[PDB]
Amino acid sequence: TMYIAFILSTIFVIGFVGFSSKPSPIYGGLGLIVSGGVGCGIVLNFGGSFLGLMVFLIYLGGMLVVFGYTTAMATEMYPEVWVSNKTVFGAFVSGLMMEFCMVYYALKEEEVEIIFKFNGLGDWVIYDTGDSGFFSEEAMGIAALYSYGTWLVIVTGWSLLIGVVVIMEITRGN
Amino acid sequence: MNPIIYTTLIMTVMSGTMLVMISSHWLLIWIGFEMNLLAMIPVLMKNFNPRATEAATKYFLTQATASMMLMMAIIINLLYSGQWTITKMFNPVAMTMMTMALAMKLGLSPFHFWVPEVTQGISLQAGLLLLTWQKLAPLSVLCQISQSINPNLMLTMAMLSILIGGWGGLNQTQLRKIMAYSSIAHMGWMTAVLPYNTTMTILNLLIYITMTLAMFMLLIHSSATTTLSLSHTWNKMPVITSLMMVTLLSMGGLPPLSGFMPKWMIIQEMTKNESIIMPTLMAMTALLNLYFYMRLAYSSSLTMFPSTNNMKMKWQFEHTKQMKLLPTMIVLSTLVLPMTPALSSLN
Amino acid sequence: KTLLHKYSDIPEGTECHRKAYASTSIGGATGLIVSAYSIALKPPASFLEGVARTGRYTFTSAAIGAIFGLTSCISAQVREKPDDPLNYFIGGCAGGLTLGARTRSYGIGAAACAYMGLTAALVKMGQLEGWQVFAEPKV
Amino acid sequence: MNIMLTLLTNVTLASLLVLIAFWLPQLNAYSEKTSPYECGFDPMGSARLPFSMKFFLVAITFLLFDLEIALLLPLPWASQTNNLKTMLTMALFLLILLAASLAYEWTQKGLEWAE
Amino acid sequence: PGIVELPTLEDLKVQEVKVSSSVLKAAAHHYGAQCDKPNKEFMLCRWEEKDPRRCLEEGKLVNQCALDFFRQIKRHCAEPFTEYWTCIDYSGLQLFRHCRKQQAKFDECVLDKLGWVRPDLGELSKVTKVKTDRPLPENPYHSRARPEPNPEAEGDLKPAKHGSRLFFWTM
Amino acid sequence: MPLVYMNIIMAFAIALAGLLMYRSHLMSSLLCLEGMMLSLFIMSTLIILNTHFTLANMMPIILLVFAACEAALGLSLLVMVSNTYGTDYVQNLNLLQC
Amino acid sequence: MMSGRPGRVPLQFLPNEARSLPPPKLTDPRLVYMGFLGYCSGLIDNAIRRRPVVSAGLHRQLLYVTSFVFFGYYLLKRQDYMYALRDHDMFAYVKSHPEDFPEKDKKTYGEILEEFHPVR
Amino acid sequence: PFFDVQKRLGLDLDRWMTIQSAEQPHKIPGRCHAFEKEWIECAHGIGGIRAEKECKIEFDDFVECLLRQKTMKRLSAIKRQRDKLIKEGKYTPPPHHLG
Repeated sequence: TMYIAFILSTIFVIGFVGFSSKPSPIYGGLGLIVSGGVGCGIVLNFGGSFLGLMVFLIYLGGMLVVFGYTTAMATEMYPEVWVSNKTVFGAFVSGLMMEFCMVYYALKEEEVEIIFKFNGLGDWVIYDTGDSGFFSEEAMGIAALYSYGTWLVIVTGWSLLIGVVVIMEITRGN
Repeated sequence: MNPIIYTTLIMTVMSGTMLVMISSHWLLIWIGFEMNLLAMIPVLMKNFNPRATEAATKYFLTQATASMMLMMAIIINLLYSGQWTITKMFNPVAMTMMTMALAMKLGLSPFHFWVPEVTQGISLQAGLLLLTWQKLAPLSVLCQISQSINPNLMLTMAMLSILIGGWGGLNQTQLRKIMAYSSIAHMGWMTAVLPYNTTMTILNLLIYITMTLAMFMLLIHSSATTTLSLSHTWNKMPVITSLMMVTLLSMGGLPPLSGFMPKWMIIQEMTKNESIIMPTLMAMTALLNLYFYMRLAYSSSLTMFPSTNNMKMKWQFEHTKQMKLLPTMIVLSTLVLPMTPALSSLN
Repeated sequence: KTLLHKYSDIPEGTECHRKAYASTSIGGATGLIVSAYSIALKPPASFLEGVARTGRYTFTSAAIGAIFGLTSCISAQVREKPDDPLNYFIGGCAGGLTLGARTRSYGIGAAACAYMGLTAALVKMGQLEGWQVFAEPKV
Repeated sequence: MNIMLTLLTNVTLASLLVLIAFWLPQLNAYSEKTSPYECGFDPMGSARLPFSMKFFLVAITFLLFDLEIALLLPLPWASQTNNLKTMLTMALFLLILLAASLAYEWTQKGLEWAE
Repeated sequence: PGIVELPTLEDLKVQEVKVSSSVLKAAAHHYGAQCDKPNKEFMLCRWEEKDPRRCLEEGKLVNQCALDFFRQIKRHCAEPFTEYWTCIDYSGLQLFRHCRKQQAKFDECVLDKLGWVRPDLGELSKVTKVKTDRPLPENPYHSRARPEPNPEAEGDLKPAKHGSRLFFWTM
Repeated sequence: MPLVYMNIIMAFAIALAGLLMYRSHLMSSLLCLEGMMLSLFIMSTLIILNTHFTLANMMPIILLVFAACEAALGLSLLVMVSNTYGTDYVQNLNLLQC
Repeated sequence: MMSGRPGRVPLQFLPNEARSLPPPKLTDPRLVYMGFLGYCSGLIDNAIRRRPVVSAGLHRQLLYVTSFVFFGYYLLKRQDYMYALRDHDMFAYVKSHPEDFPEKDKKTYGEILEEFHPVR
Repeated sequence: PFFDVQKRLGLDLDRWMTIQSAEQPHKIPGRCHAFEKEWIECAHGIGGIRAEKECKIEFDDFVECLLRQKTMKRLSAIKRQRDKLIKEGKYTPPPHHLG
C-alpha cells in the first residue's frame, strides 16, 4: 500500500510498450485502454478526480470505443494476433527490459540521468501540506473555463464546428 | 466543395495562423497550429483523387507528429519553469524538441520528404497555399524563440535544406516537385540567418512568398504541371513564359532582380558575425537551384519546343478567370532591388 | 564531441597510434550514421544484407579515418611540422586513395584524393586561424 | 482504499463465475457441433463485411458531440461564479454551437441512412 | 543556504482546546461572537507576516480565549450545550438544520445567563478591522533589491546621419 | 524529478518510437499517436495539480478535446484510404514517388 | 534587435515621435521609383490581360501609379524613422558607455612608422 | 506575441493563464506564488538578457519550489544515512517517530 503510484506508472509504461509494439490494432487498443485506466488512477491519486473521470468517460468510453469500432470494420481477413510476428515479441520484450533496468537503477541509485535527472525518493514526498477548504481546487480551476476562459471556449467551439464541417467534406468521397 | 464552405475553411486556416502569431500563451499557439491543420486537410483533398488522398494523409501524419512533439516541448518547459508565455525556453531538451517540431512543420531537410510528395499530390492552388501561407506560423514561433535556439542544430538543418533542395530539384520534370525543392532551399536560406537577425528571415520570407505566388499563378494561368506541358505555353501566350523566365531568374538570385536581395542581406549579416564559410557554402550551393531554374527557362521561353495541332483550337479562346494581383506579384518579385533600405521598416 | 575532443586534445605529430585510433573512431561513427540512414531510406531485402551493407560502409569510413590519421600524424612527426596544412593534405589524399580502393576505382580515388586533401588542408587552416563553421551570434 | 477493494471483489467474483460457468459442465464436442451457426447451413466468410461509411460517420459525430459534452460537464460548478452573465453567455454559446453542428450535419445529408 | 531557524518544542506548548468537531461547530457562532479580538488579531498577524513562527504567542492567546469561552459555557448550561452538540454529532455532515430545537435552548441559555447574542447571517463573514500594537512588517517577502532599470530614452529625434548608410545608398 | 514523471515521460518516448517505427497498419500508428496524447495529458495533469496552478486545470481538457478532433480527422483519412485499397496498409500510399 | 525596444507600442506603423523628422519630398527618387513600379505593374497587367499595353485602360494604369506612390510615401517615412531611431540609440549608447568608446589618441604620419613594401 | 494585438487593443485573451501568480478563482494561491512573484518583480522591464544573470537567485528559488530537486536530495540523504545506521544498530528512532 505504501507505493501505489509507482506500480500504476510502471503498468502504464508496460501498456505503452504493449500497444506501441503494434500488434493487431484491437490488441493495441486494449493496451491503450488499460494504459488509460491506470493513468486515470494515477491522476486520481493526485487529487485530479474530475480530470481522471474525464479520461475515463471521454477517452476510454468515447475516442477509444470509436477507435475499436473503426478497427472492427477496417481490418484484415484474418484479423491478426499478437503472436503472429516475432517483431511484436522483440519490441515488447526490449521495451519491458528497458523498463525493468531503468526502474531498478532509479530505485537502487535515485540519481539516474537518462536525458533528465531523476530521484525515486518516493512520490508522496513532493505533495504539499495544506488545506483546500470547502471546495475542490481542480473543479474551481476547470469551472473557470466559462468565466476566465472565454477566448478558450470561443476557439475550441469554433474548432469543433469546423471539425464537423471538415469530416463531412473529407468523407464525401467525390 | 461549397464556395461558402471553402471560404470558411480558408478563413479557418488563416485564423489558425493568426492565432499562432498573436498569442502570448503556448497553449493558444498549439491551438492555432491544430486549427490550421484541421482546416488545411480538406483543402488538400479538394479534387479528391488517390494522389490527393495520399498527399493529405502524409501531410496529416507529419503535422500531427510535429504538433505532439511541440506539446511535449511545452509541457517540459512548464515542468521546469511553470511558464506558459512564449519566450526563451528554460529547458534545453524542451528547446531541442521544439526546434525539431517546428522544422518538421516547416519541412526542413531531415524532415523534408513530405514537401515534394504533398506538393505533387495536390492541385496548384493547394500547393500555392501550402508553400506560401503554411510557412508563416512556424517561422513566427521560431523568430519569437530565436534567442534560445541551438545555433548548431538550426544551421545544420538550414544547410542541409539548401543542399537537398538543390540536389533533389535537379532530377525533377514535375513542376510541383521543382517548386517543393525550391521551397526547401529557400526555407534553408530563411532559417540560416534566424539565429542572427530575424528581420532578415522576415525579409527573405516576404521575397520568397512574392516569387512563389508569381510562379504558381503563372503555372495556374498556364495550366501546366510538367516541364513539357509548360514547353507548349510559348505557342499560346508567350508573355506568360517571358514573365516566368524573369521570375525564374529572380528565384536564382541573379542581380539586379529582387531575388538577389535576401541572399545579399543574409550574407552581409552572417559575415557581421564572423560567419564566412557557411555563407560561401550557401551561395555556392544555390547554383543548383539556379541550374534547374535555367533548365526550365530554356524549355519554356529561351527556346521553342514542338507544339501540337490541337493548339490552334486554344488560340481562339481567352481565360475565363484572371489571377488576382499577378502583375503586382511579378513586378514585386523582379524589380524591387533599388528599394532595399526599406527593409528597416521590418525592424 | 568527446569523440572529437579525444582527437583534438592530443597534439599533432605525436602519439600516432592514439591519433590513428581517434580518427578511426570518427570514421566508424560517421559510417554507422550513413549506414543507418541508408538502411532506413533504401531498405535491404534481408537482415543479413543490411548487416553486410552496414559493415561495408562502416569499414570504408573507418579505414578512411585510420589512413588519414596515420598519414597526417606520421608526416607531421617525420617533418617536425605539426602546424603545416600539408600533412593534413597528405592525409586527405591518402583517405581519398583508400576510398578509391574501397570502391576499387582509380577515378573516384583521384578525385577523392584531391577533394579530401584540399578539405583537410582547409580544416587545418581553420584550426590554426580560428575559422568558425557555426559562428555564435554576436551582433 | 475501499473503492479498490470493491473493484477487486467485483472483478474476482465475475471471474470466479466464469470459471464455474466455463469448466463445470460435462463436455462432448465434435467438429459439426461447434460449426458456426447459420440457421442450418454454413456461413460464408466473404471479405471484410462490416463496411459502409455511415457506421463510421455516426461514430465520428458521436465523438465530436462527446467532446462538446466534455466541455459542458463543468457547468454545475460554473454557475457558482459572481460573473454569471459571462458564464451564461459562454454556456449558451457552447450550446448554440452544438445545435449548429447538429443542424449542419442534418441539412447536408449527414444523419441520413441513405440508399 | 542558511539555517532555517525554528522555535523550540516548549516555545510551542499550549493548553490545547481538546473538544471535537461537533462540539466546536455547535459553539462556533457564539465562539465567533465572543472571541473576535484575539482571533482576528492572530489572523492579521498570520496574513501580515506570512510566517508561522512570528505569530505563535498570538495563537497561544487564541487558545486561551477559546478555553475560557468553553469554561464559561460549562458553568451555566453545560447540559443544553451537551445535548445540542450531541445532536449535531449524530448526522454525518454535522448539519445545523437537523438540530434547531437543541440550538434553540442552547441559545436561550447564553442570553439569560451570559448575555451572548448569536450572530446573524452574514455578520460572521464580514471583514473587520483590528487595532494591533505589532508594527507592520517592512519586507515580509525578504526581497532582494530589485535590479536597476535600463536607462530611458531622452532627446529629440534627428534624421539618420547620411541616411541608411546601407552600402551605396545615399538616403 | 519524482519517478512517476520519469515513467510518464518514458511512456511518451515509447509512443513516439512506436509511431515513428511504422508497420503495415495505419490504425496502429494512429493508436501510437493517441498514446502520445494520453501521456501528454497525464504529464500536464500531474504538473498542474502538483504546483496547484488552478487556472491551468482546464488545459488538459483543451488538450484532450483538440487531440480527439485530430484523431477524428485521422480516422476519416484512414477510412478514405481503406475505401481506396481495401486495407489501411501504408505501403499502398506510395504512388507519389512518381 | 528592435522588437523589445521600450515604448514600442504594438501594430503602429508610424509612431508619433516620427512626426519630428522631415517628411520625404514629393519628388523623392525612391517615391518616383515607386510610381515607376506601379506603371510597370499597369503595363504588365495590360500584357497579361491581352490588352494594348500602352494605351488600354489609362484609369487603371493611373491607379496603379497613384496607389504605388501612396504606399511608397508611408514606407519611406517608416524606413527613415527606423534609421533615425537606430542612430538615436547608437549615439545614446556611445554616450552612456564612454569606457567602451575611448577617445583615440591621434598621431600624424610623420610620427607613425608605416612599413614600405617595394614593388619590384 | 509576434503581433501583440492584445496589448494594442487592451484585451486579455490568454495572459490570464500565463503565470500561476495571476489572479486565481476564489483567490486560491499557487504553490510557488511568492517565488514566482519575486522572480517576476526582479526581472520586470530589464530584458531577458539582464534578467537571466541578475535574477538568477530568484529563478533558482522558484525552480527549487517547482521541482524540489535539492530538497529531495537532502531528504534522500537523511533517509539513506538513517538506514546506514539502523543496520549497525546505532540509531534508534524516537517514540514520536515510530508511534
